[PDB]
Amino acid sequence: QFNPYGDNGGTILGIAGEDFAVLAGDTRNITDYSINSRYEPKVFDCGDNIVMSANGFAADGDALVKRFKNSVKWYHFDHNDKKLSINSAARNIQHLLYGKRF
Amino acid sequence: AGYDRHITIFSPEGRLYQVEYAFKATNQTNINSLAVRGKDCTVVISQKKVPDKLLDPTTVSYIFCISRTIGMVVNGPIPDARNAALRAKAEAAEFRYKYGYDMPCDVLAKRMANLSQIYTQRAYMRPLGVILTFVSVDEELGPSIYKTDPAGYYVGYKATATGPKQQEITTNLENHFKKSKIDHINEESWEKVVEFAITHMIDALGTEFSKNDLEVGVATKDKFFTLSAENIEERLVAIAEQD
Amino acid sequence: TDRYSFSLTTFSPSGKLGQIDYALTAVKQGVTSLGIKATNGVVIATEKKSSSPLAMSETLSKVSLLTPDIGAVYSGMGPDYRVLVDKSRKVAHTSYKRIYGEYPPTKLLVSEVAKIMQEATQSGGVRPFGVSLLIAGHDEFNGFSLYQVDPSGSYFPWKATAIGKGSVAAKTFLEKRWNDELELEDAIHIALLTLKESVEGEFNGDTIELAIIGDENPDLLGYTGIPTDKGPRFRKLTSQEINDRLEAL
Amino acid sequence: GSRRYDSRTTIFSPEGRLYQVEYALESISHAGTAIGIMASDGIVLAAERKVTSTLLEQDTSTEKLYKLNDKIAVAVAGLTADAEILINTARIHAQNYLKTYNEDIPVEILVRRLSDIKQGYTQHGGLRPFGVSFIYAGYDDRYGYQLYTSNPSGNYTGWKAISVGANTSAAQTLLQMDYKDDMKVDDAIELALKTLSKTTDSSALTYDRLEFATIRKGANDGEVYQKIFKPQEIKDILVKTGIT
Amino acid sequence: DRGVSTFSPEGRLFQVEYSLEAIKLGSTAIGIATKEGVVLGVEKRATSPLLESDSIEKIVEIDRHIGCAMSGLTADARSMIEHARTAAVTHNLYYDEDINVESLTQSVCDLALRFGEEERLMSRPFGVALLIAGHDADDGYQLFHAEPSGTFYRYNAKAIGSGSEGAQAELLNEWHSSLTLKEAELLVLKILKQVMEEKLDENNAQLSCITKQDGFKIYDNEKTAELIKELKEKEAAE
Amino acid sequence: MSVFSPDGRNFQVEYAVKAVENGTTSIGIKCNDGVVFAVEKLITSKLLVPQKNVKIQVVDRHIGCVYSGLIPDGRHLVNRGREEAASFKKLYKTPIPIPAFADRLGQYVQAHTLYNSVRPFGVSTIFGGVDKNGAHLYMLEPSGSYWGYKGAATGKGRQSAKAELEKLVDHHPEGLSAREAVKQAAKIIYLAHEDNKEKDFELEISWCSLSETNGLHKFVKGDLLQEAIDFAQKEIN
Amino acid sequence: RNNYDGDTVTFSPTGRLFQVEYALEAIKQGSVTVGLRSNTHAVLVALKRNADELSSYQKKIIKCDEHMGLSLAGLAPDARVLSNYLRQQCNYSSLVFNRKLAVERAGHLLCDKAQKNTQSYGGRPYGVGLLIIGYDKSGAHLLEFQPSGNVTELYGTAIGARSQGAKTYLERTLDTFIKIDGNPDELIKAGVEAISQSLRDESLTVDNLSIAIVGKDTPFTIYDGEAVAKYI
Amino acid sequence: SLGTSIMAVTFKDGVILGADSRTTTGAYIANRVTDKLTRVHDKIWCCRSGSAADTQAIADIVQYHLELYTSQYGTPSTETAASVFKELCYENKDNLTAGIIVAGYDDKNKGEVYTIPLGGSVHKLPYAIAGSGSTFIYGYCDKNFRENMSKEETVDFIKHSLSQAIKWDGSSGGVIRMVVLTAAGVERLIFYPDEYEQL
Amino acid sequence: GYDRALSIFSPDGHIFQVEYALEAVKRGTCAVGVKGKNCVVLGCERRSTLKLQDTRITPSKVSKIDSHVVLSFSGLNADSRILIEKARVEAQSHRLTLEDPVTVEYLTRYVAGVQQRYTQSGGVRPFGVSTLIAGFDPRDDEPKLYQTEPSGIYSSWSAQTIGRNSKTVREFLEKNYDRKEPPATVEECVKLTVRSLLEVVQTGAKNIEITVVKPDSDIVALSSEEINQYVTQIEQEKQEQ
Repeated sequence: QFNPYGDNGGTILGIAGEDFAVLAGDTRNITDYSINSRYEPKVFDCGDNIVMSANGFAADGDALVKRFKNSVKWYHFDHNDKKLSINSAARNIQHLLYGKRF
Repeated sequence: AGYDRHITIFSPEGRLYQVEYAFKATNQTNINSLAVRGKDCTVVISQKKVPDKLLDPTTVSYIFCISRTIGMVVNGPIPDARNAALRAKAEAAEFRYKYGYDMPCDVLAKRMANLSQIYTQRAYMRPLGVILTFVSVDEELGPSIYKTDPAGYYVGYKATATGPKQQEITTNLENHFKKSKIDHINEESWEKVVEFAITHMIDALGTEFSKNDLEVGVATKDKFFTLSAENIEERLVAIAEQD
Repeated sequence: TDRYSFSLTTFSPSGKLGQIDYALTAVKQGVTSLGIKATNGVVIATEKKSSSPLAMSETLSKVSLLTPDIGAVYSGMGPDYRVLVDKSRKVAHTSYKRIYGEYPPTKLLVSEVAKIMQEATQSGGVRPFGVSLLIAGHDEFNGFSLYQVDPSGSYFPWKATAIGKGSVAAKTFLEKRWNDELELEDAIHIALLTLKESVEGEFNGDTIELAIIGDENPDLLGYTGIPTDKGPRFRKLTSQEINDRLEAL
Repeated sequence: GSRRYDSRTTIFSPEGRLYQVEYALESISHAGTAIGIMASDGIVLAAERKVTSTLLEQDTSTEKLYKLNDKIAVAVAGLTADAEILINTARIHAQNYLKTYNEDIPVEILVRRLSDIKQGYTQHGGLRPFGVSFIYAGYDDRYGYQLYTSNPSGNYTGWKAISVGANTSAAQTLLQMDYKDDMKVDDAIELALKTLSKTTDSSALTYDRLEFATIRKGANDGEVYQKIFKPQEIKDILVKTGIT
Repeated sequence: DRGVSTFSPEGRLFQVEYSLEAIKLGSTAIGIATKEGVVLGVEKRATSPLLESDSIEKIVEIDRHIGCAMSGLTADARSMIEHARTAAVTHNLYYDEDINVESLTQSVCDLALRFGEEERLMSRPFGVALLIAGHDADDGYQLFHAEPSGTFYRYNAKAIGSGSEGAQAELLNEWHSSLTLKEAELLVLKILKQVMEEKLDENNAQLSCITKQDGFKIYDNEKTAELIKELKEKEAAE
Repeated sequence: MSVFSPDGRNFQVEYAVKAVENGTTSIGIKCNDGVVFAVEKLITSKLLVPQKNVKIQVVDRHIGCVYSGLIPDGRHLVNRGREEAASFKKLYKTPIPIPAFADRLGQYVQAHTLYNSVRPFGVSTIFGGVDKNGAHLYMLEPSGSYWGYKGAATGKGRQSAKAELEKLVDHHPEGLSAREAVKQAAKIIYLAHEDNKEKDFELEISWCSLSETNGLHKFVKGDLLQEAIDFAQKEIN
Repeated sequence: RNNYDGDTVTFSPTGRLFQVEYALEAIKQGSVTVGLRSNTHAVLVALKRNADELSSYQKKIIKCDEHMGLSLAGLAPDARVLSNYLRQQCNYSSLVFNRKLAVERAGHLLCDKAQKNTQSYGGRPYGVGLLIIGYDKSGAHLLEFQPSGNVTELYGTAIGARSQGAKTYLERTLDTFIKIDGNPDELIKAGVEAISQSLRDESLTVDNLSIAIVGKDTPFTIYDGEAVAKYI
Repeated sequence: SLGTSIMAVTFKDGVILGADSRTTTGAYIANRVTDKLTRVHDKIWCCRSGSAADTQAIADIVQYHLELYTSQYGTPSTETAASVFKELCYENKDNLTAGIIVAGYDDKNKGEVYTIPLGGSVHKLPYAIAGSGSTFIYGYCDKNFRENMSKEETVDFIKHSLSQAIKWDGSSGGVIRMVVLTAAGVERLIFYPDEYEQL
Repeated sequence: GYDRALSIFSPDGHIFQVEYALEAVKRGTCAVGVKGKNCVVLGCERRSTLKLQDTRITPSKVSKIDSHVVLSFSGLNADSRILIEKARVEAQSHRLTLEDPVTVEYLTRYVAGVQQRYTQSGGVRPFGVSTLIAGFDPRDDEPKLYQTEPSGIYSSWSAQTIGRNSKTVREFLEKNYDRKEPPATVEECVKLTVRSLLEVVQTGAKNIEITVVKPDSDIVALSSEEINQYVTQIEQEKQEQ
């Protein structure tokens, strides 16, 4: 049967400081024992001082990043260029992810 | 003042003015047609009038090859004619696919007549301003001529004619069959039936023709085909020995 | 896209349904047609009027078979009739035969036809049909019967009747000649008399279409081996039989 | 420009009257008269076939009086075609109620449901209403014998005696005069005919012009019987009443 | 007759213009903006004494930080509030934050031109106008007028209904860059008292505000009653 | 619309024709291994970017279309044209034959004359190209009527042009090489501009030729476009 | 006109869609706005109307993508519906083709979206006019959009009531502004003057005036109020 | 299903299609005289393999398409016909088991052969072989196919290649049919066992 | 498919179909409602009698939505059936999801909601019906009465009437009902209600019917004689004066 999922590995790390925050990921993308790229960026600036990474099945992660970035873009159009609060952004993402609950 | 004039609904006299007007629209081309049956073939003729030197004359035609065996000629504006042609082509191809044999002339007539009838009942759709004259050498029935109009009426024919001089041509033919005393042109060759047909049009219209003043479609067992200006010139060249 | 989703046939102040009146008017102008009930059959008939002698009246079922024991005739708009025959035959199967394994009885099929005719009086985006029908048939539990159907969707049974041009004049004729003893061949005869008044050009078997619902026709089933299937009660007469009959009269 | 033809069948008049509804009644007014009379021990239905010829066929008919179920029947006034559409759905509603609850449908429940339908064509859809006015004669075990009427408006009312169709104005006067609560079914059959006898636009009221029906017990234990009088049964009844 | 979304030769939508005509006939409603809050007030206009004068709600809460007053065929406004309330709660749910008042208004206005024959099932425009007042943290206190034309405008003060031009003019004059909340409360009361046919009192008028502090509150008949007698006394002295 | 007047014609189509006549002129000339399309573009103001309001459209890779009348209708027709030419190809593999294509538009335009809740097209479209066996020039009215053509023109200066065409047909029955037809058309657009000479006008020419464009449809540009404009300016002055 | 202007699906005896023409009137009664451009930038200057002194001024400018945006005059809601349509096309071209939508192409699309309302029944033609600017792979662009479906490319132009004055001033200024290449603030002043020519009654100030510009290295941005003071 | 032994070979004057005659269901031979040569148009034929139900239903629907096409665009190319087959086979990969060879004659192109295997892919070729029995003649066919052959030679080539397929493949057997397609019309041949076995 | 816009604005700013719909309500048999300290009463005029009709089964003007709420109407009978069905459903659906019957204001709102959707939807005309909806919220004693129109507008009332001659009887009540002194008893209340109708009825207990709603699903329809004790009493009380 066709399995729609896959695993590109990778590891990502998020830490919050007092007046700063980091989001780090390794650069290596894979399939089983093969390497697909020693440099394939996983962490993304999405505007409004938000960075994100969707580790795991890089296809689903790419999809998700594209959507959220675009969500930002529409939040600006739809709500008078308001900056998207980190919490407001977190909520948005929950809705994105839950849309594909099944 | 109106309303029963614009949609397909009865007047107090019991008439659908829209259908009557669809009939007018059939003469708009100012072209006449006729069809006759041979001993084993069917011939139709329509006048060809290319008045403008810009038109590529070889694309001006009111006769169509619907099926391999069924040919149709139309009296009326070209857009409607194409509309009806395409539909009849589709129908004959579909009928073939579902029933395992070629759709026969009379059945297609009935089919198309039934669609024209629908436009008669429904308000939103107008009837087509045409008269469809289907011909074939039917496998069960032999040479066939069935023609439908905008009212959804259709009927078989020994021979028939349509257009601005429908009446003139029609009586020329009736007469001939009263004399001959038969329902067809007792000829073995189709070329002679064609010749007969052209002859009797010249006689009923009082006009003589060039090779580019006519269109001729002929139906034979297993094929319906239309002649070139060359296959016509030969016909004419021969009907010029006839006296 | 059909934007005509509203009725085109509506109640007037006087209470009339205009478009129906007008369909009836369209029937008056149609060629006279008639039906006559006998004790062992029914005869329905009409004139096969073709304008051009080049036309082939043979290729015109003014009289049509709906089932093997049921037949129909009209007066009015022929195209509207030709489609009701196709609808009637189809409902005859889909709504009845494909369930019960028997053909509908006369009255019920008449009910179906009339149903289709009514919907046209009320659906949106249509005029009613411009025909009046006469339907003759025989069913096992009702004997022979004859019904008339109008544009309204209304219908009724008759011992004998006529519709169209001669309708007024013809019905008079029939009132005088009809009795409960009439044995089919006698009814056929009358029909040919009544109709002789309406017709005005030629009057013979090729200008007359006539059909009967009578005995069963084994020679016309097309197969044998099922003692219990007995052939259709409907028989259309051949011109060669009309004329023989005329030669009497 | 499709909208030029929309007659707007479901609209109010400056006065708050539905045109098409009123106009439909005007139609019904011209229809053959039909009457319903309720006794204590039964119900009667009578009707006058509008037109007749000597040639019309009576014995195999049913133009004005149709049967809905075993305990319920209606008399018609207006287009017969329209009536059959509505009758057919009514015969179904009866069956659905039966199949569902295993009890014959209570008369009002059916009458309402059907009246609710006519009212549909009165408020939405842009279709002409039904040119039919019904008289419902039925019996159930909550109210017993019942008599209802519904018109194109979608409105229904209950009655002891009622008429619909032609010359009602006159009919109601006579029913008011001779109707009484104790009335027995036989007396109601009598009245039902004497009334039509005075309203007929015909010169005389014969059996071939009529159609008659009765819902009572008949003399079968606690059983209810419906009876669509046959032509001979109607003539036998007219001789007794004193109208050979 | 001639279609619903038809244009006049002056390029107006007959229905939208005929809609505005129905609004002119509506009860009055005024709104005044300030750095301390926004105040909305209305004319109840009870067609008979018998009618229980407080079942008349022409000022409703849309969310804790937004209120709105209406004018005209008020029945039509039920759909609009329902949508506005949904829109505001939905937004809260998708973003864990309050909807900006403009945004909320722009959502209501979209709804307004969705009529005719996107998937616009609605036969005619709304026959009602709305003052929409609230506070967001980006553009503080705000008032909007939302016509059935789909357009809206932001106002420092605005009236709609029967006495709107007389009250708009009177508002033009009386509104300044720095009124307190309590000054505004009074001008509403005053200006209502001018244009209403009836003698303004606590039963034929209602008053409400929306402060960042306590959000949207409708002043009970008691509290407003005191403000009326605060006017009569403020007016008495000169 | 779909309403016959008592004379058998459909007045709404007849009016859509008025719209077309109000149009700028456009033409087509068939040559011995292709076709050439040309159109006048009125300069409403000196603010139009010259050469940037292209009105000749391409269908598939081998068909060009040009119209006069309601420009948007024209596009709406070429949009259906492209959808239709893709369909045919997808299934049948070959790029759509011209006559087949001409009927695909002819059936669709005609479709818009059958219902009284849809208005017919307000353009007369000249199109054509090169297929499996020859070149074809077609012109299509709001009626749904269409025919093959040696030459064609529609719009305001429609006769001025038809006259110039009837001469090329007569005084050149051998053929007319693509390059000649390009210049010849340019001249015809300049002459036809006499009727509607109120405003200044921009020339636009496309061509589809088996030898010159290898069968594909292309826009006569730069140098070859200058010769054409030159050639025309000589027979005005 | 009685019969022929009842709906959009109807041609007058003279070949005219009356409703379409009537919807152009709303534009002619719309508050003026102007567009003009060089090779490095494109500017939208737009006069804003207001209902009262207590009213705000309604925005005549809407952004469509990072490199494109427009100006309006006529019905605001129709500008919203069309600028929202436009926002999606730019977005679709980005998302699916990682490609910025070409200014020229947006014109073709708004032309096709408007044309369907002039042919279909039940629907009215749009009642708004639009000026669109953008820097695409081929430079700076300005388009004039009309409800009829007629989009046109230009160096400059104006729409709205009184727009005729500013349009004529641009016919003259042409050879100067075309070349305000590499100069942002000068191109804005040039547009800002053009707008004055169709002014009449009032005189542009902070609240009235609205300005937008896109260009070679300048993402499309709008300026209103204090930010436009520098140009009055 | 036709399981099958089928081939189509282009030669100098046009092309010849050839096929065995046997259709099996299990080990029982349902029909030993099957005409695996199917006509979709006068001079455009196909040979079918895999599910009969499917291959027939397809041939039938293509024919219909080619017939309607003929009615309105004149005659279709062998290419246009192959395309229609593939559009059906590909767009329904999930519900079909059909491997069809398409062979036809244009006057301009003379003989053409398009093979359409399970996927729904298309490959134009000089000759093609398919069916259960084709695995055994890959070796033979390739070694003996020669381009621009005489008609006499092409018939021998098919008759030999098929005789071998029949020999080894139990799923293939019967008579050997062939259809010839040239400018001179359409010819139909047949070779009985007593003949082809003796090679 | 039929969505023609039947309810539309006219130059003056009115929707004539909503108004012609009120014209139909003014045609209807009068309907009235008044609330006491602890009860609510509904009254309804009924044409004549009539000597040949059957009353037991034939639709009686007051309908029960739930066991604690009722509805009364003037105007098209056929229409009111539709609002009663929908209302009776929303009642039981409310119970099913909120586990509490409707409040009188909630039900009233729902009905007026329908009435409005029919003034703004295509293919449909407004209801020729206006209503009085009365009852007691659950586990509540304070009486409730509300009125709804074809507009979809609703509002509460201490006393109200609608239908033919409603104007006469509102003027009567505007005088005969003190907000501070609302009919302390059932009897005191039913009296005022019988009297309000006696301007417009033209006979006694023959035409009048009364329905008395008291808290906790306590509703009873007075049978003619009891109504005729108030009629007997009112004609002799006015007499002495």
